[PDB]
Amino acid sequence: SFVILFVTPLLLLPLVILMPAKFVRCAYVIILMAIYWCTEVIPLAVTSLMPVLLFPLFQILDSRQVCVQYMKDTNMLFLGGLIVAVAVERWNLHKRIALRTLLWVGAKPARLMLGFMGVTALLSMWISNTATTAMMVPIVEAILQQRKRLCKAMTLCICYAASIGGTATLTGTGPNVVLLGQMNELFPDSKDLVNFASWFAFAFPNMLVMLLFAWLWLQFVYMRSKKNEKAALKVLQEEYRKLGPLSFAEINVLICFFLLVILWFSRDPETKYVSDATVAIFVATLLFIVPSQKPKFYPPPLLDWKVTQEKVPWGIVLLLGGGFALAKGSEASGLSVWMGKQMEPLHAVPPAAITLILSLLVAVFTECTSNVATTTLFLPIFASMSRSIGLNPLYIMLPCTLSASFAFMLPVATPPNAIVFTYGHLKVADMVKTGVIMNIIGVFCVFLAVNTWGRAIFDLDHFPDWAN
Amino acid sequence: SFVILFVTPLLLLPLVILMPAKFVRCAYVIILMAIYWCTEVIPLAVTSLMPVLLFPLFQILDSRQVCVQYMKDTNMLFLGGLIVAVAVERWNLHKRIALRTLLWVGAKPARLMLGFMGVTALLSMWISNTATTAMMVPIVEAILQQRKRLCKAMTLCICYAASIGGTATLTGTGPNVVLLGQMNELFPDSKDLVNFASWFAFAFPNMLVMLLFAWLWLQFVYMRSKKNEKAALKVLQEEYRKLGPLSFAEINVLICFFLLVILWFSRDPETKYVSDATVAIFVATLLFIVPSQKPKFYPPPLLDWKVTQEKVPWGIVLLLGGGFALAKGSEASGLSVWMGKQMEPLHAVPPAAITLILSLLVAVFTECTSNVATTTLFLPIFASMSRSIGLNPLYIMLPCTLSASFAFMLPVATPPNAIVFTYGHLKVADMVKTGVIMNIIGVFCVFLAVNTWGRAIFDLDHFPDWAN
Ligand SMILES: CC(C)(C)c1ccc(CC[C@@](O)(CC(=O)O)C(=O)O)cc1
Ligand SMILES: CC(C)(C)c1ccc(CC[C@@](O)(CC(=O)O)C(=O)O)cc1
Ligand SMILES: *[C@@H]1O[C@H](CO)[C@@H](O)[C@H](O)[C@H]1NC(C)=O
Ligand SMILES: *[C@@H]1O[C@H](CO)[C@@H](O)[C@H](O)[C@H]1NC(C)=O
Ligand code: NA
Ligand code: NA
Ligand code: NA
Ligand code: NA
Repeated sequence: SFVILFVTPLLLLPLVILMPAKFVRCAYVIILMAIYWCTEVIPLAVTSLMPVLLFPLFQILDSRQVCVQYMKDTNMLFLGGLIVAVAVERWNLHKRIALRTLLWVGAKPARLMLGFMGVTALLSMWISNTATTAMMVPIVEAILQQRKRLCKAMTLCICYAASIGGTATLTGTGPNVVLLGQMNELFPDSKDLVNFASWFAFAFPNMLVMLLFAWLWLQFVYMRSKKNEKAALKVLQEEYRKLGPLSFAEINVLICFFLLVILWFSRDPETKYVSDATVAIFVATLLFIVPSQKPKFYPPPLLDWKVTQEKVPWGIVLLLGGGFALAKGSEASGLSVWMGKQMEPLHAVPPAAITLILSLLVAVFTECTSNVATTTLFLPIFASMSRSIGLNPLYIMLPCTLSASFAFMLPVATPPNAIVFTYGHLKVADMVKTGVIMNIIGVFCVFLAVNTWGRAIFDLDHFPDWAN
Repeated sequence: SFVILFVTPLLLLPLVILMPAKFVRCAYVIILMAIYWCTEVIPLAVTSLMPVLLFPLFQILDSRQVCVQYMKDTNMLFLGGLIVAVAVERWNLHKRIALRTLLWVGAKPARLMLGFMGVTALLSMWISNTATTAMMVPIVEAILQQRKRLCKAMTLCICYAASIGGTATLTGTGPNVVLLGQMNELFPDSKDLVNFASWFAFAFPNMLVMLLFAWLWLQFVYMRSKKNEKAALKVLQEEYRKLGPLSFAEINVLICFFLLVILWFSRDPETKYVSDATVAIFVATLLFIVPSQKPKFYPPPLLDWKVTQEKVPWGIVLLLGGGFALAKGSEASGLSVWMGKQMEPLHAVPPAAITLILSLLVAVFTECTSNVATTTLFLPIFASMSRSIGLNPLYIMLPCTLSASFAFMLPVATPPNAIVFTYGHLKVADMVKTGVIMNIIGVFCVFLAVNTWGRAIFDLDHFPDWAN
C-alpha cells in the first residue's frame, strides 16, 4: 500500500539524528529521496525540495548554501530550450513537418514506420520527448481507425523513437543536463568539455544506429492489400490541409530555432563569459518581441507569458537543482571520499567490463524509476569510483546517462510509454518482449561509441588533472 | 508606439561595448531593465533573465556567477508561501472566511465596507494580493446587481485593502522579499535582523492605521433605505450555503497554515541552519501527503502537482533573482562605490527629510511601474547613500519598500486596480482623486512607524558594523 512508503522510512529519522558521522546522514537523505523517486507517492519536484529541509536538521549545510544550488547554467539552458519548445507547440509547426515527411516517404507500413520513427526522433532532439509522442500518436490512431500487429508496431515505434532521439541533444531530456551539472559540480576544472557540440558529435551518430536497429527489430517481430496505402494518404492529406498555408509565424519561429542551432555550434567549431545559457536566453527573449503577424503597430508576438507559464515543466527545473544540492552535500559531508576509499579494489577489474556492466545495470534500473532520478542517483557513485582507480570519469558517466534513457518496457518507466499504452492494444507483455532486446541493442551501441570515437573527443585513454 | 522602446535603446549597446569602466556597463544594464520594467513591451520575467545575457558580453561576470544568484532562501520562502496559497485557493476556503465575516459585521454600507476591507487585508497578508481581490470583487458585483458612489467606494476598497494588507507579512508581496534579498546580499553580516517576526512587528501595527484612515477617507468622500441591508444578506446567505458544510479538507489546510505561522514566530521569540525557508518548504511538502478526505487507503491529497504547476507565479521567482544578480553585478563592477562617493554631500541634510522625500518619491514612482521593479531599482541606491553619510540603511530601506506598495491610482500601477477597473463604474479620475490623499496618508503613517517604534527593534539610532 501507499502508507508504508512515507511513514516507515520517516521513523528511521530519529535514529540518525545524532550519528556522529555526517556521511551517514547524507546517505540517509539520498536513500529516502531515491525511495520517493521510484514510487511517486510524493511528486518528483517535492522530493527535489527535500535537501533544503533535511541538510539543515542534520547540520550538514545551511539553508542558503543549499538553496543557492538550485539554479545554474544548466537550468537556464533547459529553460530556454523549454520556452522555444513552447513556441514550436503553440503554432502547429511540428504537425506540419511531420505530415510533410509522412507524405514524402510514402504510405506503406514498412516506409510509414520509418517515417514515424525518424520524425519522432528528429522532433524529440529538441522537443521534450513526452510532448512529441503526445502529438504523434493521434495521427497513428487516425490512420489505424481507417492485423493486430501493425497497431502494436506503430505504437511502440513512437515511444522508442522519442526515447532514442532525445539522447542526441544536450537538452533533449533531463539525464544529459544532469551529466553536465555533475561535471560542473564535481569536476569544475573541466571548464567546458561536454558542450552542445561535443555531446552532439558523440551521441548523434549513436542514435542513427539505434534507430536503424530498432526499426529492423520491429519490422522483424511484427512484420515477418493496397488499401492501407490508399487510405492512409487520404488521411494524411485531409489532416495536412486543415493546417492551412505556411502560417507566417511558423517561419519566424523556425528562423529563431535555426539561429539557436547556429549559435550553439559556431561558438565552438580568453576568460569566457558567454556559455550556451546566454544563447538560449537570448533566443527565448527574441521569441517575445517578434511580431508573429504582418505589421502592415506591432502585432501580438509569438509568445505571451500566460502560455509559457501554463506550458513549461517547471518541476524539472527544481529536480536538477536537487541533484546539484545532493552533489554539494556529498562533497561537504565526506561521503564521496568514503565511497572512493570503499572502491579501490576495483583497480584490477578492466574498465571495459565496468562500463558495460554499469550501463546494463542502469538500463535495467530505469525501467522502474524515471530517467532523471537514475542519473542523479548513480552518477556521483561512478564519479567516485573513477577517481580512485585511475580512469577518466566520462568513460563511465557518458554511457550511464545514455543508458538511463533506455526505458523500453514497463510503461511506468517513462511517460511516453504510458501515453502510448493509454490508447489500447499495446498489452504490456509485448513491451517487455520487444524492449529487453532493444535495451541490449542500446547497450552494445553505446559501448561501441564510447570505445571507438568517444575517446578522441574527450581523451578517455589518459587520466587528467581535473580529477585529482 | 511600442517599436521605439526596444529598438532605439538597443542601438546604444555598441556605444558602451568598449567603455573602459565597468560601472558604466552595469548602469546601462540597469537602465535598460528599468525601461523594460515600466513599459511591458517585454514581460517582466524575461527582463529578469537579461543580466545573464548582458553581464557576460560586458565582461562583468561569467554565466555561472550570474545564474547561481537566481535562487536563494528568499525565493524558497516565497515559493512555499505561494504553494500554501494554492492550497487555500483550490478549496474555496477564503470564500468561507470572507462570507462568514460579512454576515458577522452586518449588511450596512458603513459596516459592509469595513468588512470587505478587513477581510481583503487579512487574506492578502498571505494570499498574493491579486488573487484575493480577484476572489472578492465578484461578491461585490453580486451584491450591487441586487447611488453611483457606493459602487466606486466598494470597488476601490477591495484594491486599497489588498495593497495595504500585503505590507504586513514578509511574504505578502514582492517588495518585502526584495528587501530581504538586498539585505542578505549587500549586508551579509546582518545574519537575521529582518525576519518574519521583526517585519511583522514593525509593519502590522502600521497597516491597521492605514486601513482605518482609508476607511474613514472613503466613507467621507463617497458617503457624506433598508433594502440595501435586507437584500445583501439575501445574497450573502445564498452564496454561503452554496459552499456546503465545513469541507473536511479545509480544516486540514487551516491546521497546516496555523502550523506555518507558529513555526515562523516561535523560532524567534549557535550556527543556525534552519531559516524560515525550511519551515515554508516543510509545510508545502506536508500539503502533498495529507489526505484531504476521510480514509475510512490514502485518499487524494490536498495538492497535486498539476494544480501547483498551473497556478503558481513562477515568473516572480526569476524577478527576485534578477534583482539579486543586479546587486551582485553592482558590487563586482564598482558601481556601488561610485554611487557612494557621489552622495557624500548629503551628510548635511538631516536623515528624516531624506526618508520622507524618498518615500514620497517612491510612492509617486510606483503608480507607473510595478511594485517589485521599484524596489529592486531603488534599494541599492539608498543603501549606497546610507553607508556614505553615516546612517543605518534600514532607516531608508524600510519606508521605501513599504511605500512601493502604495499604488492607489493609475490602474497600470498594480494588477488589483486593473481587475477592479475591468468591472465598469470606476472612472480613472476617481482613482487619482482618492489615491493622492491615500498616498500622503501612507507616507505619514510609515514615517511615524519608522521614527517611533522601528528604532527600538532595529536600533536605527546607531551606525552598525555590518555596514562598513
Ligand atoms: C514533474 C515534471 C512535470 C516537472 C516533469 C519531470 C520530469 C520529466 C521528464 C521528461 C523527459 O526527460 C523524460 C524523462 O526524463 O524520463 C522527456 O524529455 O520526455 C517531465 C516532467
Ligand atoms: C509575471 C508574474 C505572473 C510572475 C507576476 C509578477 C509579479 C506579480 C506581483 C504580485 C504582487 O506582489 C503585486 C506587486 O508586486 O505589484 C501581489 O502580491 O499582488 C505578480 C505576478
Ligand atoms: C586535488 O589534488 C590534490 C593533489 O593530489 C589532492 O591531494 C587533493 O585531494 C585534490 N583536491 C580535490 C578537491 O580534488
Ligand atoms: C569593511 O570595513 C572596512 C573597514 O572600514 C572597510 O575599509 C572595507 O571597505 C569594508 N569592506 C566591505 C566589503 O564593506
Ligand atoms: Na526531447
Ligand atoms: Na525510466
Ligand atoms: Na499578498
Ligand atoms: Na505599482
